[PDB]
Amino acid sequence: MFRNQYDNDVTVWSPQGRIHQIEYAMEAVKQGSATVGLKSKTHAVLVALKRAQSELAAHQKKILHVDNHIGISIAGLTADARLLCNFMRQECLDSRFVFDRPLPVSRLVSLIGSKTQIPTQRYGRRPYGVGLLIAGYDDMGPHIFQTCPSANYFDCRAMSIGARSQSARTYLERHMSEFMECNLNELVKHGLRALRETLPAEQDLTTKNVSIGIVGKDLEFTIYDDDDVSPFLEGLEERP
Amino acid sequence: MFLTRSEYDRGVNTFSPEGRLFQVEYAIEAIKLGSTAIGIQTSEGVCLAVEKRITSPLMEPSSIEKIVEIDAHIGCAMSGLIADAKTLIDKARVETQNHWFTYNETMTVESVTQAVSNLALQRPFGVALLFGGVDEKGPQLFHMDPSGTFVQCDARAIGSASEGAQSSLQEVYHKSMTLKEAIKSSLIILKQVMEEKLNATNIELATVQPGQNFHMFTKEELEEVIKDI
Amino acid sequence: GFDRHITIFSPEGRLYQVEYAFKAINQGGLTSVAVRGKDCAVIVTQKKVPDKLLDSSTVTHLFKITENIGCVMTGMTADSRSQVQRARYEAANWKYKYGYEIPVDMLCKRIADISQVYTQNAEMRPLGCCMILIGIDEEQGPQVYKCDPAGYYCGFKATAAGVKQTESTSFLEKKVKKKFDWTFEQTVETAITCLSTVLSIDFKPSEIEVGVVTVENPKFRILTEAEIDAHLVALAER
Amino acid sequence: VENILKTLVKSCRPYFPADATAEMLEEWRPLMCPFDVTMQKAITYFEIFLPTSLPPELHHKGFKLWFDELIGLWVSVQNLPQWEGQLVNLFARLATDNIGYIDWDPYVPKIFTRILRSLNLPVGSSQVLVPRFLTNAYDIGHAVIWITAMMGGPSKLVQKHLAGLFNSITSFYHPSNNGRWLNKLMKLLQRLPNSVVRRLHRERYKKPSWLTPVPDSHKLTDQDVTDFVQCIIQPVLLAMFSKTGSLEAAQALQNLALMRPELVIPPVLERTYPALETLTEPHQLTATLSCVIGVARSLVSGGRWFPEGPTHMLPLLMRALPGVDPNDFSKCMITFQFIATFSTLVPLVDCSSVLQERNDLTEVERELCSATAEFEDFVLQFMDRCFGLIESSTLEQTREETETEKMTHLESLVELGLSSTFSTILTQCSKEIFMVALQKVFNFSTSHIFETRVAGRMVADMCRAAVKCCPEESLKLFVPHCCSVITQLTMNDDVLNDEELDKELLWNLQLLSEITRVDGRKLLLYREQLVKILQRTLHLTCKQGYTLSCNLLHHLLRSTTLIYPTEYCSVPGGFDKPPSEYFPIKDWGKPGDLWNLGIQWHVPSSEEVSFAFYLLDSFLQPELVKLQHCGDGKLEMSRDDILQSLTIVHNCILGSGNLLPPLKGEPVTNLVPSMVSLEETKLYTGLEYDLSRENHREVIATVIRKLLNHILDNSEDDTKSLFLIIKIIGDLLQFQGSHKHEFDSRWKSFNLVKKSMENRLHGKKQHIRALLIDRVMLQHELRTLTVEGCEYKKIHQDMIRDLLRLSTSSYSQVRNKAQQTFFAALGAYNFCCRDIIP
Amino acid sequence: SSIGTGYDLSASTFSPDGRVFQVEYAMKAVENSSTAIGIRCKDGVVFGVEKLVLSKLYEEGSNKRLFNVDRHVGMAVAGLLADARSLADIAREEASNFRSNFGYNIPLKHLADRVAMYVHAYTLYSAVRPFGCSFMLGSYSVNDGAQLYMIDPSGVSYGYWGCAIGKARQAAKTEIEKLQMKEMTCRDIVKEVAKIIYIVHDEVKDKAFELELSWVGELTNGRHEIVPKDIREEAEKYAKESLK
Amino acid sequence: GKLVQIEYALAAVAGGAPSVGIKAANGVVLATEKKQKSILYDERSVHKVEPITKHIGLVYSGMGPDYRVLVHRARKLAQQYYLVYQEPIPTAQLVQRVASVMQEYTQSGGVRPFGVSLLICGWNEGRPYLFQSDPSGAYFAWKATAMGKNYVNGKTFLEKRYNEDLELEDAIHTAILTLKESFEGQMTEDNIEVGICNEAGFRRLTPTEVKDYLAAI
Repeated sequence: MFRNQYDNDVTVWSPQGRIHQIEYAMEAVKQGSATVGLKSKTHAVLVALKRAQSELAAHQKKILHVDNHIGISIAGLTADARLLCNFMRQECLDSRFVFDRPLPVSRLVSLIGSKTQIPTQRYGRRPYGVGLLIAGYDDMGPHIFQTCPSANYFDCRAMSIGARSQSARTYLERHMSEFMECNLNELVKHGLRALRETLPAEQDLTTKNVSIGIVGKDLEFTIYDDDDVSPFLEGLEERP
Repeated sequence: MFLTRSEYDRGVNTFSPEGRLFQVEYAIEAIKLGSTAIGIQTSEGVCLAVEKRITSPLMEPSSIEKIVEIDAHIGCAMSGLIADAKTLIDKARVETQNHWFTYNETMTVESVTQAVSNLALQRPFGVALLFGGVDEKGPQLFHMDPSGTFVQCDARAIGSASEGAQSSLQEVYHKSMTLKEAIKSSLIILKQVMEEKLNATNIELATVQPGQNFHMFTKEELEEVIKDI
Repeated sequence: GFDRHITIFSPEGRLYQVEYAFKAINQGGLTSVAVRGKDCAVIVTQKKVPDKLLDSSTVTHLFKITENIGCVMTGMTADSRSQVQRARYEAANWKYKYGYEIPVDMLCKRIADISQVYTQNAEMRPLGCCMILIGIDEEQGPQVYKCDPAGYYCGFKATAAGVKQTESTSFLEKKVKKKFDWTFEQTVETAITCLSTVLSIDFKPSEIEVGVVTVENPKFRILTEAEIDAHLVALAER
Repeated sequence: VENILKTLVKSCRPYFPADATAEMLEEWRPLMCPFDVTMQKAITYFEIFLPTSLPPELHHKGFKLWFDELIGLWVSVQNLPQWEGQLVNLFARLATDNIGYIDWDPYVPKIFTRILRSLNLPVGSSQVLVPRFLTNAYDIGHAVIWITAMMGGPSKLVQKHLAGLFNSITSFYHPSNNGRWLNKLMKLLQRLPNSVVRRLHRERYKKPSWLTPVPDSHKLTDQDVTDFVQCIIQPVLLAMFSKTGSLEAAQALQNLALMRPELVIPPVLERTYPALETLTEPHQLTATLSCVIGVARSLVSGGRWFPEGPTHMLPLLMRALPGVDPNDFSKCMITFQFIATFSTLVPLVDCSSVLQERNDLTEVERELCSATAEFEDFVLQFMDRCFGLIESSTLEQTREETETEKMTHLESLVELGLSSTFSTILTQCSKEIFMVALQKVFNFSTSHIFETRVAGRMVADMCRAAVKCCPEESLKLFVPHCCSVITQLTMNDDVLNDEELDKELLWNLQLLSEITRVDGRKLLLYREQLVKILQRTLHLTCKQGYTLSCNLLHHLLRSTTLIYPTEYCSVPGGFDKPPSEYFPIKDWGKPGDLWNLGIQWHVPSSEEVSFAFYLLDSFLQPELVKLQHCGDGKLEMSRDDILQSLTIVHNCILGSGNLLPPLKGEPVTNLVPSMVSLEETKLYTGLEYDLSRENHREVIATVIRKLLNHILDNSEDDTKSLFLIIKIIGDLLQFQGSHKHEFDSRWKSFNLVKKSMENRLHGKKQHIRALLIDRVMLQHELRTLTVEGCEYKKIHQDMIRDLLRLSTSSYSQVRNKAQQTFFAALGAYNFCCRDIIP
Repeated sequence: SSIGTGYDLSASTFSPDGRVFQVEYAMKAVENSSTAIGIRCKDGVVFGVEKLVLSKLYEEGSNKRLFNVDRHVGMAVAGLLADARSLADIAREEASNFRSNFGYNIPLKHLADRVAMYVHAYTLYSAVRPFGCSFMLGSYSVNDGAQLYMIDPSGVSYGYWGCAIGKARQAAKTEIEKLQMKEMTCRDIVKEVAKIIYIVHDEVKDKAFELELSWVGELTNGRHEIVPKDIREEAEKYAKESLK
Repeated sequence: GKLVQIEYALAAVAGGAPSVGIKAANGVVLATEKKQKSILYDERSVHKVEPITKHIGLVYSGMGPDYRVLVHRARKLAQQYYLVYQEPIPTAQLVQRVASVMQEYTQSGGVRPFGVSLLICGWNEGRPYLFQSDPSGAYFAWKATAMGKNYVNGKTFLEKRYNEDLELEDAIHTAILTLKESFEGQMTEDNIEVGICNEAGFRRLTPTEVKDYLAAI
């Protein structure tokens, strides 16, 4: 009834000066499970809510190792995600090989931006319908980088993506002052509470559905699955 | 069931405004039409079973194989026509042998299903696979959806009525389950969904254990099994 | 319906996309005039600038393909610059291969071949620009050549491209109906008169850009504002 | 044959005897062996012959005998034989005649479900395709007739089942669900409102007749019609946006709006207002615009059922002004239709005094009085947009080798709609509105030269529409400019020899030629100037330039001689009055008034015809005698000179067809033996032929015969002059002041517009004054065109002899053209065939 | 009103009016963006834009609409940021190649031409869409004065004494016209630029913005740089005081 | 259907200017109208007639840019043959290859067919030759034809006026007659382009001799 001529393909500009396909792909990342990334002065964390098709099903792997000093949390399409992960892993490996050096996060997100932008301008290649939270420690300091199918990228004290990210964004922007001077455990706790902000009241954070990915100056990027997250989870106060 | 259709569907590489890829989601919906199969993961080992659906007596039963061997320590099951799967199967075999050649070590089931999903990307590809094998971690079961996503499952069913079997699997399954108890359980599920008397010709069963390699139960072994239940 | 959206034949056999490109040339909104003389050839065109901030110097529709060849472009500016660039490339390639400067006719021919490729191939839209070229050929003296988007290239005693090309051509035909073998000043006066009449503007010298070539000085030259004003004031007192 | 036999049987059917029915049954009833094909024979004979129309006293002699048996067969059979379609067609005819005398209650579900099966819609998760072995053969028109006939009555189950059907199938009407079924569904959607409205017209506004009246109990009620429209409207609103095009939807909305406007207009306007504004949903624009064309008259009519009424009219019109653009042909055409259709319905003039009026004005009336001021801005904007379309309509000949010299089909259509629309706006426009538009078009055409092929053609059509609206002042503006400029431009006199003819002259000549076709009496003021210009410019030696001058001559003669209705306004004598005593907003809509139609006819004045004859003697006869000299051994002249003279005389014939009497000759004696007399109809036709003068047609006939012989002997090569000679021979043979192709085009356009704007429901010839005038003029065209068998007349024989000689000529093109003219000549005269065959 | 033919769909297509609609649509997309200003001065050129802060969560100096395409030249962008970044990469690579071949810094009026040719190239083929970013490029050299060139999506390049792009480019243009940039030096011009980017901004229309400046000139030895914080604070304060 | 484009291309050819060919006993003539839109257009600059080789020349009716493309290809093909065989290309062989490229273009999708028909003439083996290669890729051999506007009319005029044995001068005359039929008027050396193929080799008739031939009528 309201079929739109100009959303058929990405190469098509609308008369309103918008790419409906890009907007829609950016709409897609919200389909995924919520994930939270935040940083202290010397630490950066990625807190994600993994979800399963069934109880027997183990859970999806939202958090991934790009390198020792960089990690990501995926939202949106997992295929597009795995492509990006392979590209980024190869780039970081190339940098270590050539320069004997860890890759800068700003540089990596820039490369991701170029790679993502390419499909937007080409007919028949759909955009990467994936949104990532890129977290790592470098010489400058800890960083949190958001990327979207639009191929735009940002730098954030903290950010949440996926379904119901907005409540977590509100808690995070409320307590962003506190996060900076926070120690590691407190920063993790803040991230966990923010992730809880997205959850429905029926759901409660558990060992299984929670995954914590954390990096530091003296600490490589790690991922904590079910038992490894339990100490961080136990301290968290009960929800209102 | 009247015609339900939207403008945004039928596009292969177009995001809907909700963000969904409906064309491929529908394609996944068709891929699930295949024959029903069940896989049970236990400490003792992995039990895979599937319905044969032979047309005629003249057909050689061994000729149609709905369970295959990727490696000695690996078994795999597929739903739908074997031909779509054959490419993935060949890739899995050749990849595990690349791993053996290069590293003199046995490829993990997680790595194998990962590499197959890496093929699947590099169409919807119209096959659902249920990899089951033993590894250094232990017996494991990985379900690879026709989407290409792969996850570990304590138990899983694929095919025409995977969901209905899955609900039964939820009730029966427990961690203490033995491979023998799982086999008797899995046969019960296939009996219900098939709604036909189980016999050696209409199913194929296979198992993997730490002690032994992939072993497909011979006709005599299957006869001893179904007779027990 | 699939015949106008790409370069393919109409039932009557006509290329609607090419007609639309000819329209786009007028959509550009500027007029150019060229005229030939016994000893020279000239180009005139308006360079009215809308914005005060925009530099008058950088904006010009006259370009140098080679030292002895000058051109003027009309229509879409970007397409004009691309065409100019390709002409420069072809001229240098010609010089490198054949050891002598390309003649204007061969250059126009090459460019028309290129435009032909776009009109023939559906993927590429026709380049919506029209080029007029002036140069001195040793055998034939001054020459003027004009290539449309379609690929037709023809020599002209005088010609016009732009929104008022039709009225300009009527004026030039009336002028050349008499023999009127024009020297340099006469060619310049003729060109400026055609443009001033057809646009009804009565230009100031800054308004227009003028380029010429001469048998005495084959080097393509862009007249400065002062020489242009000298020619215009000589015209006004006449 | 078979269709004619069936129509004859149906036409003779109602007068069959009362006793005829019983004997009809016994004759064919043995044939009803269901397994045998004689069943099909029987049912076909029954459907064709059995009278369904009888007065009620003898219904027992009529349909009571066979209705029960046939219905029992129809219901008992569940598979689909071929005869079942015929049977339901019979039942439908019976039901539509016998509205209330048949209960129809037991069989409503079975009928409706069988219709649904006829739709063959897919259903179910399996969605298994039907075998297709059985074709239902349920014509949707006949099913609709059955439904509307069984509609109404004390029992309302019919309405309930219709609503249940439409609600059941709403999903398929959705655009995203388009399929094969959609065509049949659109057919149903189009048919059913027409069924209901025709039933209502028969119920209420039909005159009494021999046919039985609809029983007052079973007559349709306001609640029943309201239930029907509420049942159907959502499907229609969905089908508006269907991929097919929504012509069916537009017609359905028209039919529904006649009866329930307050229901139907608001939703479509709620859709249409966004679609004008939106940039991303362009299909909505054309669909909604079309539907609004459908519902225009019910909208403007008002009537306090839909009180808002024409309040929406002018905003939609202003929004439609952007719609016209070069880019979109479909949008451009439908926007012309929108601007025109509402314009014709709506007399437009700024009714400022009405708001100032103290009383007698409804609130909506005052709102319209406020709106009417914007009409001047609207028309000026429309003219700006159209001039822009012309600026984007230029030919721009690209090929160096040649010029196109032709008009494409599409670019002719936009010219047609543009000129028609502009003429409608202007005749609807008031005096000052016309004056501003006149000055605008004059400034446009005068200031900017236009290449003649398409752009200049459109501008000249525009100026012609203006002059047609107000000839005296408009010609006072136009004619001196063109005459002075052309005489100033051609003063050198070497332009005559020049083939080029530089373009300003050619443009101005085209402009003059198009302006000239107007009421002759206004033209007669500009006599000496026009003829001086003609005498100068016929003889320009260029294929264009003498052709345009000849077209000017042709339009001049046709205007002076021909009879046509000049006014073509919605209100008779509308807007002539300066004072505000005339109340425009009252005039909106208001169709009908054929008795007070009051046509103003141009009739050839004595001065007009005298001037035409004088001019023809001035121009044709010198060229004619020049031809005669060329035919004799004298005045050896070029192919070009022969062509120019031929073009002159051909155009002079086509212009002067009415004046010059038909050719006469001695009848060929050996035609046939006929005891009864054979005669040719003589129709006065307002001709008043003057026989005192010598027949120009006759002298032209003898000379052109000689010249045909001369060129065939001496210059076979000159093909173009021979094309002209073929045209001239054909015109001289049959042309009597009218063109068959013009007549057919006018008839088709009238049929289309009458269907589009038809008020089927009430008034019973309730139609717009313009199409009424058009139909009268078409009646005149039919009268002058149609001619009975005429004497073979050995002059006409010799003309046919020349034509068959040219049909047997060397060159294929002249063979074909002469073959066409020869064919028409053979059709013309009775018993001409017997002579020419040997 | 709206056109449903399909001429406007593909860039490799002409409208019967003679207009390519895709590029005009891209120019409208450029118009629907935060304003960016570049003003030349006799010493050098200054670039000023309004970097709209979408959320306070975003840290600072992010979504940078200022780019250094080379050491001596810097870009200020508008429109779609991803496309602008692609263009920046193109310009960087072009400058790298020119330096590698010809052994000196690429001149303005050449870099702009090549980048324009890339842009224009994207216009006239069916597959690829036009770029959505218009941008300003400016550099200063001793041999050649302060240069500012603006590039639109259509592929046209023109030098500007002052230029502005975005939603309020017209208002910025009239304010810049109410100025004398030719004589004025870069440091005072910075104050002026802050004034214009402040006045054009609609606090109600756009919630809040972080002002980014950049300039290049004789004072910087012909190297584009991100404006010492003292000068930037002084300019923002001056602009707000002028605003009150 | 791809054939539809072929039909439309033939229509575009039919819109083209008149071109005429006659095959005399000792020579072949190729003639065409080159009517100039305006006096401003300079006739000397461009020739519709062009030679592929010394012994071959051709003329076109239809789209000039397509003609330039095809003549370039033909010249390269003839030179390729001359390199291989060190003898001049036969007229039929050249026509075949030119047809090959026309057929290749129309067969290829995403590209329109050529909008021109070519009349190819040459003298080889002490013999005249004439061919017409259409947009479809078909080539035929005629004694005489016309192309462009009124091509059927020209063909029938040729049919009536033709003789099996005629001299080069008489064929020149009948060609010019044939064009004089179609031409608007005021035919002159500038407006008309002529070429002949003979034992001497293909040559474009200069304006002086063309004026002589016109004066003969």
